Amino acid sequence: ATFEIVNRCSYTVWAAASKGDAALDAGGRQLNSGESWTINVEPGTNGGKIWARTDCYFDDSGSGICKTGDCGGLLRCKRFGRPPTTLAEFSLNQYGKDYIDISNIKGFNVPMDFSPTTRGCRGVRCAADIVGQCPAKLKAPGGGCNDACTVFQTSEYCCTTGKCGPTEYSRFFKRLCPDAFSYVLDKPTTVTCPGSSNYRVTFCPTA
Repeated sequence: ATFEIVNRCSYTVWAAASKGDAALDAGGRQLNSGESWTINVEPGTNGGKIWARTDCYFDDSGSGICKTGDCGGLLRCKRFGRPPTTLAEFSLNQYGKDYIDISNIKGFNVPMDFSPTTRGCRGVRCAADIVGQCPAKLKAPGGGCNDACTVFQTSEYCCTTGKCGPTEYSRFFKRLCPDAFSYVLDKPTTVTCPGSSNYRVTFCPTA
């Protein structure tokens, strides 16, 4: 499957792509404002994620730091990033279908659109000003808006018993972005696409 990753933000982002225990394609790349990066994701990939990282510094070996979404200090991510991270999530070729979603379960840093470039399904978007409106206790100093689990580490926010309800914090994310997951047991906003669809992830689709 092909993913085109487009940075429409006025600022540089460092895109990342991983399935948690391995990079997808190169795993990461700098995207200046307007740049597009095309990657190839193996069919059958389960639990892949794409996200943006902000305010990164990397040396020549590809080692450094980002203020959001850092994946163990690497330019080319092999593992998932540090919250807060708006997440494009996908599982491909699962019994003939692709499944895609956007999630705020790990917080929000950059607005995102996640759409097929092939026919058969619709895209999803979270493009509200979540950082600007972020509740005081969820604000991340390095930028972004943390989820409540990351901040408070309770069974209720993290849903660690498999039983939890919505919270004042999850409802904030859900109000601003109804089409993204706001907590673990949120009513699913997953979109079903034909197996082997292709996609575009656009950072700052509006702004």
